[PDB]
Amino acid sequence: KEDLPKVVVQGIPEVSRAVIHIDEQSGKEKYKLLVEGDNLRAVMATHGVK
Amino acid sequence: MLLFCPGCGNGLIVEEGQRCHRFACNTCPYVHNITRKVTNRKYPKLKEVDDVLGGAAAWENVDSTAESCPKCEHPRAYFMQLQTRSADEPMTTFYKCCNAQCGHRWR
Amino acid sequence: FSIGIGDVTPGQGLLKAKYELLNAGYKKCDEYIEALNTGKLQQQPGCTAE
Amino acid sequence: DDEEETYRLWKIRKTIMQLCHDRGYLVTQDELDQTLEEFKAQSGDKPSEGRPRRTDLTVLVAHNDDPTDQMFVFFPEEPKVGIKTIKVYCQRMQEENITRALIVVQQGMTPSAKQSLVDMAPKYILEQFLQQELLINITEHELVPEHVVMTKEEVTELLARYKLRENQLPRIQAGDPVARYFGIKRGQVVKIIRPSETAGRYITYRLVQ
Ligand SMILES: [Zn+2]
Ligand SMILES: [Zn+2]
Repeated sequence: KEDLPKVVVQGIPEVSRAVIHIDEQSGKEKYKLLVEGDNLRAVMATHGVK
Repeated sequence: MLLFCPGCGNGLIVEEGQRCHRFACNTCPYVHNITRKVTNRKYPKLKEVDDVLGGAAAWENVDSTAESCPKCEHPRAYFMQLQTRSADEPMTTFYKCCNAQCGHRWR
Repeated sequence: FSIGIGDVTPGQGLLKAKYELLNAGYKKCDEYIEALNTGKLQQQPGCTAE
Repeated sequence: DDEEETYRLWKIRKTIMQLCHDRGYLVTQDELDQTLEEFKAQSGDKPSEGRPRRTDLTVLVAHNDDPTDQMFVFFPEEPKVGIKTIKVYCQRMQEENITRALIVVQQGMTPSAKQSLVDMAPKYILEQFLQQELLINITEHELVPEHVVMTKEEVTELLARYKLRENQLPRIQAGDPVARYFGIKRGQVVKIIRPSETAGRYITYRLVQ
């Protein structure tokens, strides 16, 4: 009971916090991801990320 | 849930009995069999947030409006005033003029 | 080229505008305090209510 | 599953074939421009697709240098490639007379298997690539400049114009991701074209050591 809620079920363990930043460009508003992690390989390897 | 024995007030654990699992104490032979369901929930905190930010409406939580910037000289502005300088007695300005997404950032 | 006490004194209209702005700001701050303490206050995205 | 796995396989295959194209080996334009629908037509499900035997590639021969020289690509099914699979691939390449092989691991490799792959045979050159890194092409990245392998005469004329030696050139580790991407041997010099802020390009050189 103590160690079960602290198990990973989806995502990268090195990733701690990720936020969705937006850009107010007049041409088009685009969305980027600001991740407070230390695993760039996993970030660039995930699906849906350029 | 933490349960205690009436005999000595020690902690009760769960142990498999000859006919049914029961609460037992490690010091006294006092036991208590289980008849029906006994549950103990915790209800952890759910991440109800969505983490959306960067909106121009929320970004324009600034004072300076309708000023004259030294770059394009347009009303819109976003000023920051800093006083954390003892070697430089005057204060410090940081202007952010952005309506057509110019991105002006200087001192 | 000299500076005197009269070079930094405020004007009548300046004092009137200052009084009006202080009153308006105090009223808006009281409204925000009452909205947060009693009822629901519009939470800015990316931060808490306080 | 059955949706992300096939996409990962298709993207890894595309990255591997682009890597082989960058090294100057025979690849057709059809394999260059291969959409996900073509891979689905090849295999649209995970059980229908075979990682160890269906995804293998052997048409890689140097169209510029030699059709006899041949490269092989392996996709082991197990996450941790054991030394048994390594020896099987080694004997297969011995029977097929192929001295250049690449392996795409899934999750890792045993230390004994790593040491063996390091010193299995001086004539057989085998490279290792994690499937996680192969999900994106390093060359297509905007931060990574363009790297071109130089020949012996080019390095010679460079050292003649600059009046330098090989050890005086800037170094770059053999374990560099770009070095493994191009499969550069120790002692070669590669030219790098850094994109400047202006329209010009900065030309530099690095010795693989
Ligand atoms: Zn007791
Ligand atoms: Zn302006």
